[PDB]
Amino acid sequence: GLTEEQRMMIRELMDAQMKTFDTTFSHFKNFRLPGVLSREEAAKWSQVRKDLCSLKVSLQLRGEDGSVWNYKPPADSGGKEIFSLLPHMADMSTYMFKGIISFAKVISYFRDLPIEDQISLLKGAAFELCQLRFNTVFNAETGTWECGRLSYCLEDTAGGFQQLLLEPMLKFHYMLKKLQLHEEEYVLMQAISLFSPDRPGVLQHRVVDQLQEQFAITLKSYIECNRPQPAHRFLFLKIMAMLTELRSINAQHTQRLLRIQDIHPFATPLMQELFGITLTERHKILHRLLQEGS
Amino acid sequence: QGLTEEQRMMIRELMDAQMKTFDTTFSHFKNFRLPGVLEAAKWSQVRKDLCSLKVSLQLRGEDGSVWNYKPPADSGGKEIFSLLPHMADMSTYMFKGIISFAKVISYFRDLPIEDQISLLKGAAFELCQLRFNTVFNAETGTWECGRLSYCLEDTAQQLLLEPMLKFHYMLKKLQLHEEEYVLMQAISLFSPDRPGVLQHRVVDQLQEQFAITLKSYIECNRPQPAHRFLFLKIMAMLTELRSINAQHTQRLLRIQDIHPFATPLMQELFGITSLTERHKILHRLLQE
Ligand SMILES: O=S(=O)(c1ccc(F)cc1)C1(c2ccc(C(O)(C(F)(F)F)C(F)(F)F)cc2)CCCC1
Repeated sequence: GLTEEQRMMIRELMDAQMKTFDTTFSHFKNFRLPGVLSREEAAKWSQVRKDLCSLKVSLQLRGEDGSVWNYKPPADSGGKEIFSLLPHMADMSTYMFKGIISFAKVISYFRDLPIEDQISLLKGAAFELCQLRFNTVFNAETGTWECGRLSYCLEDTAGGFQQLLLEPMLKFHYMLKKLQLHEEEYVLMQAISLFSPDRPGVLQHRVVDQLQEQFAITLKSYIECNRPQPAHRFLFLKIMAMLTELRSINAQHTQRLLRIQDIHPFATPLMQELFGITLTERHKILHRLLQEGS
Repeated sequence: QGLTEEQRMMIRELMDAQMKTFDTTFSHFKNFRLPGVLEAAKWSQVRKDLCSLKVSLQLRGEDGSVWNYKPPADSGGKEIFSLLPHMADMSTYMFKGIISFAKVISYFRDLPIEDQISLLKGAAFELCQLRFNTVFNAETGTWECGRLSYCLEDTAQQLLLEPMLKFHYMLKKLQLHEEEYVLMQAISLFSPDRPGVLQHRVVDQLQEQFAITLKSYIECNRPQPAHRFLFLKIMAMLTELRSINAQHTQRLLRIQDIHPFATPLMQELFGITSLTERHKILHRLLQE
């Protein structure tokens, strides 16, 4: 079956996932909520509306007491209203990014890298590890991310179905969920994406590339030992292609975030560091979180 | 894994091409036809042509329901053709997957369009059989195609007479890995001697490379000397597959003659009534 070194690798990543992924979102508190009650620059606004409306969600908050608060966003009719969920979205993103930083911090193979390379791997993979973790709480039947007492529900349109799948970020979630991956497979995907030698500012290419290869081999070997079903043929290569697709979604998402941020600033200071909104000097929060213990 | 990095990348490209284009669970095979619920020498040969490849059909609904179809026992008549429209839809679905497979390969993509057509015309049936072998259950004599199953008619060991059936039992017995099946598909796809091929030298060179990669994969990844002649056994299976292919084309053409059933894509692949002009659907599918 799997080697002892492989069984230890899976155990360590799994232990790190459980210690740093709060799946019930119990500690997600003090977040902002939406309120109770030219030429050429108009083309920027045209793209920003396309960027936002495709990612449109309604928010549900179930109280411990049994009560339910529901927020339905406004339909697109002008400016300012389209940005109502952004402060909340930035807060959820920030809480998720902090969990991802903690995940990387507990892993010995990441801990033993120079601080600058820790910053560069985190900068390069944060969104990717966030999407992987969010996929585990995605309900593909209801088009809803189920975050404990918080729920994010995809806004139903006249297009589909077919219209929602036109958004690569949404299609990724349905395509990844269809694979019915195990916790071990998701965690090995996070490890693969985290240890990418080709991220900007990475100096220790060889060490990172060698760590990535062993996570990839461990994944292939895990699949071979646990997936004999004819449903799971080529599962390893499907996962690898999904990771390649996630890297592409990531590049598109960064450019999309900058466009929204350019006309409507919303990004938190941690988000501005990870996304490059204006190495140890330009990433103060990251450096501090990395110096702190877990 | 004692292969060249090139050889390792050649396998990776074929494996990638296979995962992208082989719907192993047949989940996208939908909207197919089903048998309804309701000169003399030509008809004599056609009866012999169909009777041997007789199958029952099983369809398992997601709800748990089972629909089963048993074919008629000759007697007439046009009833011997009851499963052809379904079969034409299944082959057409398989053929589209084979075209997509070939399209993702750099070695194939880099060849002139006319040669892409000629290779696809020559190898389509062969690559389909190779993929069907992977879903073949030699114990139950059934091709397990997701929610569909094609079960061989127990008439009445006598199946071994039909070369198309003997092929599936013999190939299955070799217990090949995915990598070996995909290298088999490449060897068959890149056949230089196919009718209408121009670049014989280039195609021959590519085939030899795939064969050497297959040979090397076997030496390095299989317990030697138990698998001493596995490469040669695979090469004999391919030779037998080529003769099965020539026979199957003649068989399909005889059936078509007296009972037209082939879809437009099948008509182009098999030569049923300027290489781009005589293969319009294929050209479109390769240009997409
Ligand atoms: O390849 S199979 O395992 C296959 C399986 C399901 C399936 F639906 C189409 C193909 C199988 C077979 C191959 C070709 C043909 C036909 O080509 C022929 F009748 F014209 F010869 C056609 F498809 F036209 F009917 C019929 C049956 C079935 C049994 C022998 C091999």
